[PDB]
Amino acid sequence: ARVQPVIVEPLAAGQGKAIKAIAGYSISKWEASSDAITAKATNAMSITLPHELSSEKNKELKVGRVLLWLGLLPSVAGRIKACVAEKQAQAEAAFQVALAVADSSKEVVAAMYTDAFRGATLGDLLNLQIYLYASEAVPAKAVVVHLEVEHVRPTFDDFFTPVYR
Amino acid sequence: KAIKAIAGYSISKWEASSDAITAKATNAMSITLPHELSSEKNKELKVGRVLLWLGLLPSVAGRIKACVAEKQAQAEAAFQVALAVADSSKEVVAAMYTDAFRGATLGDLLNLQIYLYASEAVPAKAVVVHLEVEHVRPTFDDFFTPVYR
Amino acid sequence: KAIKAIAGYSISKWEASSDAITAKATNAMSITLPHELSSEKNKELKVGRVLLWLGLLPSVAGRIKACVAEKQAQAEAAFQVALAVADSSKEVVAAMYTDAFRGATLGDLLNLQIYLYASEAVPAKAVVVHLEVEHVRPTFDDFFTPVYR
Amino acid sequence: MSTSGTGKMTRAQRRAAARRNRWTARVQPVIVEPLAAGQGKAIKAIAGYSISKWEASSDAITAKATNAMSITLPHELSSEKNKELKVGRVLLWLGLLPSVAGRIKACVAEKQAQAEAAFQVALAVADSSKEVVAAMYTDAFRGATLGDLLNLQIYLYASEAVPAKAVVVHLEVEHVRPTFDDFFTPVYR
Amino acid sequence: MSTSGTGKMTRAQRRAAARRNRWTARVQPVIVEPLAAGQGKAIKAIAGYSISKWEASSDAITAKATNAMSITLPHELSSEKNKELKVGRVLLWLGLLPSVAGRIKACVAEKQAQAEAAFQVALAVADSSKEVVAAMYTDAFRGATLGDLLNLQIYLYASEAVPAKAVVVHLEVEHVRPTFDDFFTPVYR
Ligand SMILES: [Mg+2]
Ligand SMILES: [Mg+2]
Ligand SMILES: [Mg+2]
Repeated sequence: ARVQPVIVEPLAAGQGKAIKAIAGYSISKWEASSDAITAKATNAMSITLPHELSSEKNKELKVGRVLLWLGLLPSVAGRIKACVAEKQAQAEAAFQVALAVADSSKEVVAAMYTDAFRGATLGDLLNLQIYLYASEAVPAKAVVVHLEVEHVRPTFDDFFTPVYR
Repeated sequence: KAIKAIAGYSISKWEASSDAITAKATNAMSITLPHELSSEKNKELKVGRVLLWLGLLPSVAGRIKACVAEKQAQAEAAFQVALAVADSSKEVVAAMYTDAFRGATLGDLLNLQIYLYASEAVPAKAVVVHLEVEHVRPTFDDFFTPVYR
Repeated sequence: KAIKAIAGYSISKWEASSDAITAKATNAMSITLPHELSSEKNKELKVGRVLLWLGLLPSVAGRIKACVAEKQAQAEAAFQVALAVADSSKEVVAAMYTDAFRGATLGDLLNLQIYLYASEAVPAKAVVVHLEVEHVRPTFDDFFTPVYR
Repeated sequence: MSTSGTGKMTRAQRRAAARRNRWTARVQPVIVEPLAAGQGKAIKAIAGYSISKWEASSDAITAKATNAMSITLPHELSSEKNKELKVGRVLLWLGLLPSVAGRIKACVAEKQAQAEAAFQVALAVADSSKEVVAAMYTDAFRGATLGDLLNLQIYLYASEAVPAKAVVVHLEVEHVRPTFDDFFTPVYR
Repeated sequence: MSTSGTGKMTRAQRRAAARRNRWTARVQPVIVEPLAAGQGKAIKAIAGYSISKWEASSDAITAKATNAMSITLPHELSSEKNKELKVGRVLLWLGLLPSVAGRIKACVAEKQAQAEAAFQVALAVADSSKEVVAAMYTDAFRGATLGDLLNLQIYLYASEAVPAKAVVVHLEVEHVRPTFDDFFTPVYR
């Protein structure tokens, strides 16, 4: 097996890494803006689900792959880790058991919850939480977390509603 | 007895809370476009037929109306050029702007307010209004974002 | 000139008697679901398009309306987000929730009341309201129960 | 002619004869994709093999000391019929609090006489300093009374003394799938 | 026999029968070549698409603050006929002085209300700490009034306050090629 004279090509921020979505399963995302966090402590917000898909019609949907990355000001105070688990009794307890976790010391500050939630009611999420810890204390809105999720298309974008009932 | 959208066309809707108003007078409000589509990218998308209707408290004043037209210099005059209008006196409290805007920059509308008149003065968040708008679905719709940022 | 249901879809209807109410105010009522389908079994069934209409004494107060939405925090505000509404002033005293709920746990609705407003205060059992709802027909429908209990 | 050897007007060209020169084989370029958290890989178990996992809460560890804990299984597989069951490759990893004091490691070997000595001999070792906080006991323990394991503790060391329940640790273990999973129970008892 | 299994005199040999053992697939060796400055890659534009580039000199930036600058195009493409032109994938990178105070980053998003907020949302981000001081807005802005862009500033942050013209920044942008490039002008005016 003769060696392969290869060459790692340089990757520049935001390059490649295209992430195809699955069939029928449409992906929709958004974000919750951080609330001030103390030093080393870890807050948690119930799922900031968007009203767009609050209808019991679509709220009673299912999911699959679910991303989670974050945007922090350039003036990022040290480092922070983030994740999500089942309405964790103990706050920090979440980090002791999530499949993924975005970190600020990682080239790619994001977490991929690969199938770990596959087949769960779109509503089933609100009884979930997002946990974020910080090295040194810090303000709110100081960071934004991006819940990037995929699931399915319902029966509405499809059309408008009742002209004359 | 239902309704349908178009080919490769999404119908993005949402509402905007009313700001209290005076009686007989008619206010206006530039469009509270949804961030998700505020990207010059899709902000420069094509629209289709679109409609506006309005949910309002039951306990509400005299029958009033509302429409939408180009950034109208005269708030009241916007109702003389309005293509369709959501009347309260009518059994249909909504207006259908079919082919009226069919084919326009999703960011066009911005330079175009919405007009509302009232018989009796009335409170804020006293009534909402929804905008079911046809527009071509964009790209990302079905695929994640590069983790590499 | 009639109407039709859907494939393998049943339309279960029934009414709920009104509890007297005050004028201008609007009450609410979680859903009086039919026992026959209160079984978590079918209680976790799929719904279709659904409508509400209302029979009421002839001799009744000022024209009033009514709708239905998620367990609304604000009784009155439920009418701003209502998908369709049964108005008395209209020639059609009913609301069509076509594809509005199409596809939802038959037990979902439970966590979702119904709203009614009135011009003049009014008696109890003073008016009923029927709910014609599309939902997939379940199983047992056509076969007895094991005598062996 | 060769590369973009398309110009205008005439222009001859000649080379030279020798014993070649360039390398024998030729190049291939690539692009290492940037992977995010959890994208990794949770290799599927094998034939008729189940992967039973579960965690055990930590014990207040001290300065540079290292504790141990006879690991015990859950009631299900705690059947004499299943106790004498066989195991496959198995791994341990650990979830812990974000705010961590120093870096630390952990492994597993036969009910060690010396607790620290474990780290001098275990096949793999879940290191915190490493990107992969886990150890793979592939074939390391393949084949063994699904009870054998009991007598055989797990070892954990810490640079900075630390609290209990300060961290858990999961054990994804390959073992032959039982039979309960399927069929119900004899109505006639 | 197998590897160098060529010796002298007799010497029998036997093995054993079981369920194999070694991994299923086999190995491949490689050699990452060391690349120098600029060897990288300047991917060519696409079909009927031009890549117009140019830079903008910096503004005296402060402590940890981050400025912004409505970016404007050059007179050529500044035609109403070309203004309503479409764009493709586009990137920004930056050339700066060698003697640099601290490390810093920069991006671009719709005329942000909050200047710092930009970094919480942009698709890519030219980071100094990174080996690649640039961001790729592939399809990120594909399709858009070659004027739209105007209303949409660019953001830059610095760890250590700093002078103006302290650094430039180029913007290689894909956009449909115009028609001027070719034909001359109507002699008859
Ligand atoms: Mg009339
Ligand atoms: Mg034995
Ligand atoms: Mg334009």
